[PDB]
Parts: sequence; C-alpha cells; structure tokens
Amino acid sequence: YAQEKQDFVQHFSQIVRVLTEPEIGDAIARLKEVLEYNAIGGKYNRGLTVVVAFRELVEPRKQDADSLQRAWTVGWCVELLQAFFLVADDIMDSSLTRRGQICWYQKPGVGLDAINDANLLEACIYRLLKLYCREQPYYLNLIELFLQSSYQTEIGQTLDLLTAPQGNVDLVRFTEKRYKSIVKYKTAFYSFYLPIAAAMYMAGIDGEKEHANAKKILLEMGEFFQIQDDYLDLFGDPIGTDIQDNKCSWLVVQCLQRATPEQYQILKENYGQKEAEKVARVKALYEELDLPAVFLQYEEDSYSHIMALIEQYAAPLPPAVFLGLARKIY
Amino acid sequence: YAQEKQDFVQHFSQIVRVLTEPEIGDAIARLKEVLEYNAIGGKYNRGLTVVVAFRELVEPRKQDADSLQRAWTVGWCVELLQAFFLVADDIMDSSLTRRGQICWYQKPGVGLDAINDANLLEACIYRLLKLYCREQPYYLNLIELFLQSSYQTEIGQTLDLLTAPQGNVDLVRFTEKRYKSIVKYKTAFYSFYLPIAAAMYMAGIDGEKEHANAKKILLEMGEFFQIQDDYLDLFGDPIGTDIQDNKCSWLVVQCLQRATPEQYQILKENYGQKEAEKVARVKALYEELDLPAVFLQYEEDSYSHIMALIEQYAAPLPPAVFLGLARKIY
Ligand SMILES: CC(C)=CCC/C(C)=C/CC/C(C)=C/COP(=O)(O)OP(=O)(O)O
Ligand SMILES: CC(C)=CCC/C(C)=C/CC/C(C)=C/COP(=O)(O)OP(=O)(O)O
Repeated sequence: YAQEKQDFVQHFSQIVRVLTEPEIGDAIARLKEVLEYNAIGGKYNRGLTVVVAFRELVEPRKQDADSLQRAWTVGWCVELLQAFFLVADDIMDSSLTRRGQICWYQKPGVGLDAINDANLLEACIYRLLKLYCREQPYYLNLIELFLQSSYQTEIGQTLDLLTAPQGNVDLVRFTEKRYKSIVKYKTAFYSFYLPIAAAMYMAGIDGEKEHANAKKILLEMGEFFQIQDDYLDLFGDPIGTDIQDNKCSWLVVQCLQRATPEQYQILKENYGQKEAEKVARVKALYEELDLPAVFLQYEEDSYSHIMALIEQYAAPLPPAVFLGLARKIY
Repeated sequence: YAQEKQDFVQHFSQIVRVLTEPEIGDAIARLKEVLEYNAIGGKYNRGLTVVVAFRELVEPRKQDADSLQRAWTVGWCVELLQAFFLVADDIMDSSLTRRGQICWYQKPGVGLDAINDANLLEACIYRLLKLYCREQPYYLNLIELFLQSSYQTEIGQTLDLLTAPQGNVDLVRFTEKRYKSIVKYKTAFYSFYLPIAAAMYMAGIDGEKEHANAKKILLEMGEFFQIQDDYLDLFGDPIGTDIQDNKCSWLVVQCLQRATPEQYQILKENYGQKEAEKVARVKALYEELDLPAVFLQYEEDSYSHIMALIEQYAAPLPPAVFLGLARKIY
C-alpha cells in the first residue's frame, strides 16, 4: 500500500482547505498550523484502513467519486482522532519528541495552549462528518462511533495513568488482567475496531451482531499488536524507554509472573529508573527468564488463534478484510 | 429560583450514578471523583436555564416524569460542558483557584492528568444524551448542538490566546471588533445560545429561522453579560485581575479608544504587570476617562436594545423566556 498511502495523503490539502475556510481569521490560521504540524508525519495506517476496508466491502457499482471521497474523509477523521490523542498524551507524559520532531506543546509559544489545540483537532472530526456525511443514512452511527471511540480511549488512558504513575514503581499494579484491560480500551478499540466499524457503517453494514463479530476479531488483533509493540520496545532492531518509564509492559507483566521472591526484588530495585546500568539490569533479567522465547511462542499461538477467530467470525464480511490486517501486524 | 436550583442540584447524584456503573472499575472511580470535584460548587445558571426554558416552552400536558428528567439531564450536560472548559482553562491559564477551591489540576497527584479528566467530562455529555435521549426525535439535533458549542467555544479560546498572550502586552491587538469576536465565540454561544437552543429542540422547535431568531437575542445578551463581567472585575464590590493578566477587557478596549498618545503610553508602561501600584495606576487612568460613566450609559443603551430585540425576534416563543434571562443578567 505505498500507492494507496500516497493517494490518502494527497487528500489532506483538501481536508485542510475545507476546515480552514472574518475576525476569527487568525484563529482559523492557528487551526491550520495545528492540523499541518500534527496530522502529518505518521504512517497513516488507521486511516488507510478505512479506505481499504471500504473498497473491499462495498458493491463495486456503488463506489462513485463522492463515495470514495467520503471514505477518505472518514479515514482522515480517524487520523484526526489519533492526532488529538497524541498531542494530549505527549503533554501528559512530558514527552520531548513525536514522529522524530519536537512535540507540538514543546514548541516555543505553544506550551499548554496545546490543550485547546488538541480539543480543536477532536472537534474537526465532527465538522468533517457533518460537511461530507450529513445526508447519509450512517451519519449518526459514525458520530456515535467516533464519540464512543474517544470515551473508550480516554478511559483506557485513565486506567493507564492510575496503574503506572511516573515516579512511583508499584509492581503490584502490573497484573495481566490490568494489562489486557489497558490495551483493549487505550489502544485496540480506536486502532482496530474504529476504522473497520466505520467502513462497515459506510457500506451499509449496521447490524449489532456483525459489529460484535468483527469487534471480537479486531480487539484480539489489537492485543497482539500492543504485546508485540512492548516486546520490540526492548528487543527490536532500530531505542525505547518503557522500562525507564515504569510502563505496564507485557514484558514486566511476564517477568513478574515468573520471578521468585529474589528476582521480584531485582525488579523492585531496578524498574522505573533513569540510570542505563539499572535498565541494563532488567533487560538482562528478562533474557534470563527467556522472555524473547515466551514472546515467540505467544506470537505463534496468537496467530493461530486469530486465524480461528477469522474462520468463526468474519462471515459475512470478506475474510480478506481481516487477513490484510493480520498480514500487516504479524 | 433558589427552589429550582436545589431540585436541579439534587438530580446530580443520579447523573453520577448512571455514569459510574470489571477491571475498568478503578478508572470509573477516578471518573466519579472528577465529576464530583468539578461539576459541583458553581451557581448552575446555564443548566438551570435548560430546565426553566423547557418548562416555559412545552405544552403542559407533555411534561411527564420522563420529559422532566430528560430536561434536567440536558441541563446537566450543559454543566458538564462548562466543567470541561473550566478544568482545561485553569490548566492553560495557570490558575490557582476556582469557585474558591483549589483548581483540580493543582491537587497533589492530579497535575497534567487533568487534561484527560477534562476529556472525560466532555465525553460524559454524549454518554448521558445517548442513555436518556437516544429514542427522541431531537437526539441528533442535541448531539450536533453540543458539538458545535464546543467548537465555537474552542475557537474563541484560540482567538483569546492569540490576542492576549500572558507576558506580552501588545495593546494593538485589543480592538473592539476583536473583543466582540472573543466574547461571541468563547462565551456567549455556550452560555446563552446553547441552553435555550437545547430546550427549544426538546420542545420540538427545530426550525432554522426560529433558532436564528433566538440566537440573535441570545448572543447580544452574552455580549452585555461579559462587558458587565469586565466592568465589575475592577469596579464591583467583593478582587479581580484582568489588568494584572493582560486581558482583552472591555475596559482596556474603551480606554484605548479614548487615550491620547500620552495616555496610551501610561497604559503601554502599566498594563499587564503584577505590581499593585501599576495596576492602581491603570484603574486611576480608567476613572480619569470616566469609564464607569461610559459603562452606565452602555448598560442603559444595551437594555433598551435587548428589549427591542425581544420585541422583534422572540415570536413565537414566549417573551418570558428571554425576559427571565434579561432580568437575571441586568
Ligand atoms: C483492511 C485492510 C485489508 C487494510 C490494509 C492493511 C493495513 C493498512 C493495516 C494497518 C493496521 C494498523 C492500524 C496498524 C497500526 O500500526 P502502526 O504501526 O501504524 O501503529 P502506531 O501508529 O501505533 O505505530
Ligand atoms: C430562561 C429563564 C427564564 C431562565 C431563568 C433565569 C436564569 C437561570 C438565567 C441565567 C442566565 C445565565 C446563564 C447567566 C450566566 O451567569 P453566571 O453569573 O452564572 O456566569 P459565570 O458562570 O460565568 O459566573
């Protein structure tokens, strides 16, 4: 999809144009700057998912120019939701950089003003829905989908913040039931359920049971995507900081299920600190418990399980919708 | 309305209950805390407006228990929107206190986490709309009304932030066309248009022309409410800090229209600073230009104008809807 990703991206100037059309001129200027700095520069996978899935779902003799345009406007709505989250998350986490660039809030002259910038980005989603989809039968379903996605993601954030407060290592918090809960709400619902559900709605597939079937496949994919993401944070080939941030990682979760009382202390003494040698130490405790090996077995079991879910729950959607995602994430 | 305000407030425990009903339990706990600390302790005028206006608008033989409950749930949605804004605004402004209590973000252990708390408060609006109004014909109109209110308010904030950046006195920015624009977007739309429009929708009054008529009265009221609020910041009987915050106040606007080149300097040298004697100095420049006298004339002219607007635009709504607001604000 390098092709499909250049076409989706090229549609961005038109989204910006339509959103940034007297004395509020200067505010609309600042909105343009917020959009440009923060909705561009990622890999665009969530929004492209909308477009690809829409094409695979719709009767080919219903894809006219205006349909296709709605599909990429909705893909862009997914990207705007992402941008809202990241901008706000980066403030909350005190991050320095995003997508290799200075975080928006770290720019001179922006600072905490970025909280309202982030709100504007969210508000843009509903402005585009109304401009392009208000007369469509699925309008209200998409508004409700984006609202619900936002809520789930926010709840997930809350849970994450309570579980892993920076500067307070408390490993009793990092249970597997907690980890899974974080991932489902903070990440899997918006990343995986949102984009395909949207495409579904747009294709006229509005039934509760179908949505639920697809959700079942898609939240399981999101679980694997994040677990993988956690693994690679520490063992991928590029550097990552989950351990120097007291994160509720799949790794520390696994480590904690397999530690003796002695190891549990090595972790209690070394998790969630800045010094390289003590982060060095946890990575070495991880390799001692054969965590990469546990990951590899997990990834195999996970992949068979997803194929089973696709076999039981894809119908009557084309399996290819779910297979394409599996192929990208695995 | 001390009576009506005790009944509206008593409905709060039920709103909290319905919103805070396994492993996300701890997040839902934190949501409860956010709701309790931040949606209570104000004067509740925006949400009560919903309820009062709904009663004055609806056929009396349509106010059954479930109607009334929707009306106060929507009044509470207005209060939640307010709470979202204030929480986020207080972070942005670096404020210490709100409604005489420590600002939420200033509590130990909260800090910037409050950005996600504020998002949750906003998200609560749409959860209550869906729980109580999803089967009503006005459901989508209310979702769109709250979304649009949010956008207008955010745009207003952006404009305010650009116009009055803390630590940068630039009086060339404080024009009357700019002041009016700030007030319309940041304050008047959500405070005055939102609550009556909502009540209108709920009463079955969905027509564009009627909404526009009412908007005309209501945005003019909001202009007077804020102008008054600016005046009283400095001359009310309690202390206020617009001048020590470089605010785009109605006062500095008026002062600037009436200053000679010499006075303009007194202002350029003394506006937007912390030292009591230099704030002392601006207040004295204001009293030299007879700004309280300009305010008094403004308040009289404004009041006649609002009565004229009510006479030309209230119909077919009961004038009493608009008169009640006028009586509270004047
Ligand atoms: C339906 C179909 C056949 C689609 C085509 C395949 C496709 C575009 C899959 C994308 C899947 C996705 C949302 C991955 C998130 O990864 P990311 O690495 O972008 O995550 P990050 O943003 O968190 O880095
Ligand atoms: C329709 C009708 C007949 C209603 C009854 C009258 C009524 C409740 C009017 C309230 C008007 C209002 C929203 C004032 C905001 O002032 P505030 O001082 O609460 O503003 P602040 O929150 O910014 O201090």
